Amino acid sequence: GGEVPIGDPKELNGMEIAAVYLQPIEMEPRGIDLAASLADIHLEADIHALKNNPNGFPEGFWMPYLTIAYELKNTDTGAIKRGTLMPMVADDGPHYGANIAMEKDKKGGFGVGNYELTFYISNPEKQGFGRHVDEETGVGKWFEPFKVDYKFKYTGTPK
Amino acid sequence: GEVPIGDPKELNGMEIAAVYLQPIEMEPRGIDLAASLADIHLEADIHALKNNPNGFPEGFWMPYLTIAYELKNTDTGAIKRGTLMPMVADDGPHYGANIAMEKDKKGGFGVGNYELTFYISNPEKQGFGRHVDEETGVGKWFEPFKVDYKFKYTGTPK
Ligand SMILES: [Cu+2]
Ligand SMILES: [Cu+2]
Repeated sequence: GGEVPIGDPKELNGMEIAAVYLQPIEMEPRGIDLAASLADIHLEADIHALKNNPNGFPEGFWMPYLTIAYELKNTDTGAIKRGTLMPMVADDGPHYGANIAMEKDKKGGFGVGNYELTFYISNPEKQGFGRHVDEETGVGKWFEPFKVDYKFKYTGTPK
Repeated sequence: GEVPIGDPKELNGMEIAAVYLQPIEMEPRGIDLAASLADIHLEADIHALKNNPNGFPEGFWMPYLTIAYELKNTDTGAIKRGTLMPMVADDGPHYGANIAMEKDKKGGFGVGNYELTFYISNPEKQGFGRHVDEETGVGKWFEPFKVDYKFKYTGTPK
């Protein structure tokens, strides 16, 4: 396989937010995500700090402890599935990801076609990650929860 | 600013350094010791080295670590333990905790010679995953470990 971009990256809320997919990945620990042989893609959100990030993250750093829900809709068939992307690390660094059955899903029409993808992103405080707020070392308030949308044509597992 | 604690350690693909500074105010409230009750903010500064074996780019903050500390005054014999919590300041993410020194009601945590230990477990304990396929996979995570520092605490810098 290879790494396929999904729509255009957004710059929002002090972050660059891109979506990509690749071949299904084998992940440890076993059992917390869909096994590679049962999936058709690995969906990733690639989210890093912009310059002048208002929450203290240096430019280029991965944004950790985000809650990222996704909804994937085939607009041709109407099929919809949702889940949460989980934090993990690959050889090129940390990301948020999930293995997803597409052609292999028999409970809907998740075959080749036109898709709408939405990420629903909540800030790190939802997971109990802290921020300094004192004058001397403090940072700005976190963004409120938000959505980003992408449209893309799915043409099959990277093969 | 920040006072260095002993000398940094390089292990398991990470640079592990300790510093302290004046107490800070953290949100959300009710988790970190309140600034007025504390004498220092202790930080563990943990970043990837070159060729990190778990795929983290050089210089990246190492996230999802579980970290406890033990602080021992070697002059008095006083020892306290706690947990460092992940948070972000104006100089980026770290693991930190406000700590009562002079203001600790138990006594024995004043100006003096100290030993500081961190007990660190890997991100998989908090459910963080790793790719293990041939193309994009990375090696196994470190077993829980400790690292030790010696320093002189010269009093609260607040
Ligand atoms: Cu992944
Ligand atoms: Cu802190």
